[PDB]
Amino acid sequence: REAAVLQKNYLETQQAQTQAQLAFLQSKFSNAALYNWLRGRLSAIYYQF
Amino acid sequence: DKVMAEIDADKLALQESRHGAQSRFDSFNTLYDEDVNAGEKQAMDLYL
Repeated sequence: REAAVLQKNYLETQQAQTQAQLAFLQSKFSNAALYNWLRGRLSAIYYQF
Repeated sequence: DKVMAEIDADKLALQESRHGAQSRFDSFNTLYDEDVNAGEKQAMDLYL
C-alpha cells in the first residue's frame, strides 16, 4: 500500500512536470503566437511585394 | 526500495508458514514413532 502511495506521488510529479512544460511553451518568446504574427505580417508584405 | 522491502516481508511470511509445517511434521513423527501407548499396550494385554 505504501508503495502504491509512492507511485501515486510519482504520477502527481509527472503531472506537475507536464504542466511546467506547458507553461514553458506558453511563456517562451518563440511560441506559436509570434509565428502566427510573423506569417500574417509576412504574407501581407509578400503580396504587396 | 519499497518493492525490495515487500519482498523481505513476503519472505518473513514464508518462514512463518514453514515453522508451522515443521512443528506439524515433528508432532506427527513423534506420534508415529510410538505405535502403541503404555495404556494401549496394557489394554491389549488385559484383553488377552
